Formats: sequence, structure tokens, C-alpha cells
Amino acid sequence: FPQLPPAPDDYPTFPDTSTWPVVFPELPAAPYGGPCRPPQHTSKAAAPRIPADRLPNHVAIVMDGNGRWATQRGLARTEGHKMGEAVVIDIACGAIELGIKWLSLYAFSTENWKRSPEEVRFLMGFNRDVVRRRRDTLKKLGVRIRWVGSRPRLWRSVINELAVAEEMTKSNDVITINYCVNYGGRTEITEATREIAREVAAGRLNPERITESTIARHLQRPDIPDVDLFLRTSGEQRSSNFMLWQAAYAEYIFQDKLWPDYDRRDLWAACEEYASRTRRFGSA
Amino acid sequence: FPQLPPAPDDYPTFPDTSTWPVVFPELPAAPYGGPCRPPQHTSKAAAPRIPADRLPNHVAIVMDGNGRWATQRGLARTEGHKMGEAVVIDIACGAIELGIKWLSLYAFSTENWKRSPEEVRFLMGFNRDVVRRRRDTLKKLGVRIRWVGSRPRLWRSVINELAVAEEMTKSNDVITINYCVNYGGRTEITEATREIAREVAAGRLNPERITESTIARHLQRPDIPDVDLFLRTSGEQRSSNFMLWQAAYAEYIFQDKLWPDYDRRDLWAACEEYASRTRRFGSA
Ligand SMILES: CC(C)=CCC/C(C)=C/COP(=O)(O)OP(=O)(O)O
Ligand SMILES: CC(C)=CCC/C(C)=C\COP(=O)(O)OP(=O)(O)O
Ligand SMILES: [Mg+2]
Ligand SMILES: [Mg+2]
Repeated sequence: FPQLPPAPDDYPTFPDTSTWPVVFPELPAAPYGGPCRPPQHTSKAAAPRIPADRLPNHVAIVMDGNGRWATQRGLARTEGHKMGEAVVIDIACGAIELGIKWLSLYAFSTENWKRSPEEVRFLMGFNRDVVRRRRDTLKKLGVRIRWVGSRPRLWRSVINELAVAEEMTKSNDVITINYCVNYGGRTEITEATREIAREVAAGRLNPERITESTIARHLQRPDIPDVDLFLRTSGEQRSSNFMLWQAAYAEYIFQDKLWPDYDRRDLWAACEEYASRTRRFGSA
Repeated sequence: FPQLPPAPDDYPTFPDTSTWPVVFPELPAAPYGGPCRPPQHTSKAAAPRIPADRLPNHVAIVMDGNGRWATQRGLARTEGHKMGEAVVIDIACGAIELGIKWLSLYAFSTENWKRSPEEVRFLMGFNRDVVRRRRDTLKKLGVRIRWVGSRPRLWRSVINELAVAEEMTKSNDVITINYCVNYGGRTEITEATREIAREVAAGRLNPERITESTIARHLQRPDIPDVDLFLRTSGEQRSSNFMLWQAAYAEYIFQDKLWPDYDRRDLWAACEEYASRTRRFGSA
């Protein structure tokens, strides 16, 4: 509707935070078919009945509040980032249940190089490890995942683990996740402009025929549709250069809770809020 | 502090909406030097005291709610637009009293062509008329005003009035107002890329030396600073393609009030909220 019908009471749940990393549970097959039904949330709550025409096609999430969450508990920054991993997969599962087809996640920004070298080194190694550790699960779920971001300075290991994940999941179609690492909206537009410039220098493009579509086709990932719902947690009301081209007409929802406390029910609440919003795209 | 002191109690007030267009009051002579103090608000409220370093340098406003405002009163949508003129000038006045250096106003977007022919026709002539009617006053307040927008489809008469306003006020420095008509963020970025492409074709630019700053330098108005505070009235929570490149890192404040009900005290309220907040890591 296009939601998955409620899960059988006994269907496996997620996340069990009794251990870290959180062990993603074994799922029954349910053939003949392809993708496994994502695990139900711990609370066993069901996705709300949102009609196709009022559901966001593409949700972009700026995950925020990890450091504050850690500090509330006298913990190292790193421990809040670690708690955020389960939340990503939880939101993936909820996204699928609700029927969201595109999901962009701001895993690491071009501005995040301004953090301490210790934290940046953790975040790089952490993203590398998360993709390696979760990509098999994501594939089973019918998730198509791939890297979106800028090449310079990004660890080759992180690009390489995502390329592997991209190849493994290239024919999946339940949901697409743009895993944005070393991503910058201005930077992505700039890279598109560089490509365009090269074609002009090569005599292959008339400057006068450059249109908005020219820019869109030359973005790293030209198939990414416009952002309908732009979410950011921790109550910070800033887009921070995320999905800059794509989100020009996005609806913003700013939720107060810190990312490690976030779960799929909060995503669902944001989508209900989106459902009530009226979008005009400049029309009367 | 960069605020103007509270105005003399007997200093002219603005706006009186008992006439349309509203009458801009005669102001006492400057002995001199140049720029005259703006009329104070009808309420005689004074701008809040905010250190120059904690103000937003650049405030962008999406003026919204004119149509709903008219509809509440059983009036044609264009009657709401008419009321917006006074609010623009009142906010200009209030921005000067607060010490704001940069103000961008979204007067008509590249997507507003989707509206009815009668509303578009009105908005074009209305913007033309407002600039002609208010140009001399803005000049005497020390406002530097100029057009920001895309040329195709925009009435030449609107461009022409703003050209005269730009020339008359090019040496002013109290506040800069970007008067954005037929403005579209994606379209402005595209125009810059076309500019870059032309330079590349002429050999005056190396495509491998193109950076984010190359794009910035090729925007229509390259001197526009980053938007610090992005405001939108009417309860809508979206940027709608306004100051797209420039507002990458903006803080958003959404105010529920309809534009014709807005006044300079509301601008002050948002700026004080912006200013008083602790500027956390990852915010300039
Ligand atoms: C002062 C000036 C130049 C105003 C023009 C602003 C323009 C974009 C219309 C905003 O109201 P609206 O028409 O979008 O109102 P509503 O959303 O209620 O229909
Ligand atoms: C892989 C993971 C978990 C990514 C999370 C996103 C990351 C860039 C930091 C988000 O929180 P924060 O560090 O900015 O929190 P705070 O603002 O509270 O310090
Ligand atoms: Mg943060
Ligand atoms: Mg509107």
C-alpha cells in the first residue's frame, strides 16, 4: 500500500543491543522469491498506512547527535558513533517496511576533516568496517547500496569496500541507499562542472547548450532523484551541504532526538509529518 | 554594538497601511553626513542589542503566505501581494536598525511561472513598480540594492528599473539588498557553469584548475556572502531553490506568520535566536 503487511508475531526482531556489534538475526527464506523480509523492530510496531502519493520517494538523513549522546554518559565520542551503526540498519529495515525507494545517508562530510585526526581516523576505519560487516545482510534484503562522495583524501579502503558492496547489490531493487562518504554538495556540483569543462576543452560540448539537465547528467550518480523529505536529528536546523543539488525543493523535518536514541518508529513519524505537508514547486 | 540607538520618540514611524501604496514618511534632514535614519516601527520598538560578531552577516528571506492571507479575508491573491510591499520596506528598515549587512529577498522564482497568467503578469508589473517607487528612499537610507536572477522570460522592465536602482546605489554601504526576481538556485549554478565553459573554450581557464571557488567567482553576483540565517514565513519548511549555492551551511528558522502580518520585530526575534545560541563546533 506500498507498505509490507505487519510481521508475524514470531518474526525475528532488530536491534538487540545486548552486544556490540549488534548481531543481525538469521531470517527465514520464504521462497519462491528473492529478498528476505526485514526483521521487525524490537517493539514489534507496524509501519503506518501511508498512501503511495503521499509517501516520500527519496528520504535524505543527516545523522547527528552522536557526540552529545556519548557526553551525556561520560563516554568517549567513539562510543556514540558505534551506537549509531545499529540505528542505520534499523532505519534501512523501517524504510523498506514503509516503502521508501531511495535513502541517502550522510555518513561523512567533506567538512568532517575539521574534526580531530583521532576521530577522523576512527570514522574512516569505522565506515570501512561497517560496509564490510553489513553488505551481505543488505544484499539479502534487496538493498542496492553504493558510495556517493568525493575521491580526494577519502581512504581507498572505504571506496573499495563500497565498490564491492555496489557490485554485489547492483541488481537489487527493493530500495537504493546512497552511502555518502566524503560527500559535499558544492563539491559534487564542482566535479560535474569539471567533467563539463573537459568535454568543452575536447571540442565535444557547446557551452551554449549547457542546461540544468547537463549538470544533473554529469553528477557522480545521475540516477539519484530529487529529495522529497530531508531529515536531520538532534534538533539542528541546517542542511550542511547535503544533497545540495537534489534537495532544492525538499521538505525539511528537524527531529530533536540524538541519533543513537533514534529508531525506525521515528522515521515513520517524520514520514507521517511529510504526508500532511502540501508541496507546490512554485505553483499557486 | 552595531545597532542604531532607539529612535527619537518623535521620529517618523513606518508602515501606515491605511493607504495603498503605503506612504513613506518625510524624514528629518541629515546635517549631514549621508544616510538618513530609517523610520522607526509603528510600535516604536527598538532593535535588540546584539554584538556585531554574533549577528548573522547575511539573512535570506523567503517571503510567503500572501495568498493565504488574502484568502482568509475573501480577497484576490494579488491583494496579499500588494500588502507585501510595506513589509519588505519595514524589514529593510529593521535590518538597518539591527546592523545586518546583507539581506536577500525572494521576490519571484524561476518556478513561479507555473502560476496563472494573471498572477504572473501582476507580479512582474508589481516588482517593476515597487523598485521604481522605493529606489530613491532605499538610496537615502544607504541601501545598496541590485537584481539577482535569470534573464530569460523576466520582463525587461523589471530588469531596467533594478539597473537604475543598482547604478544609483552602487556606492552605498549601510546594507546590501539582493532583490531576487526570476531567481532559481539551480539555474544560477547552471549560468555559472556556462560562464566557466565559455572561458574554457577561449582557453582562459584550465578545467583541471576548477575549484568550488571557481564556481563562486562565476555566479551572477560573486560578492554575495554565504547565507548565515535563512528565514521563511507561513509555516512552510522548505528552501524552494533559494540561494542554493550560498545557503549550503545556513541555519533555518521557520516562522508561522503570513508575510503580510510580518514586521521588523519578527526579523529581530529570529536574529536574536540565531545570535544567542551557543555556536557549536561545525558552525561559523
Ligand atoms: C513582497 C513580494 C515581492 C512578494 C512576493 C513573494 C511571492 C513568492 C509570493 C509569496 O506568497 P504566496 O503567493 O506563495 O502565498 P501562499 O503560499 O499563501 O499562496
Ligand atoms: C557512521 C556514523 C555513526 C555517522 C554519524 C554521522 C557523523 C558524521 C557524526 C554525527 O554526530 P556528531 O558527531 O556530529 O554528534 P554531535 O553533534 O552531538 O557531536
Ligand atoms: Mg553534529
Ligand atoms: Mg507560497
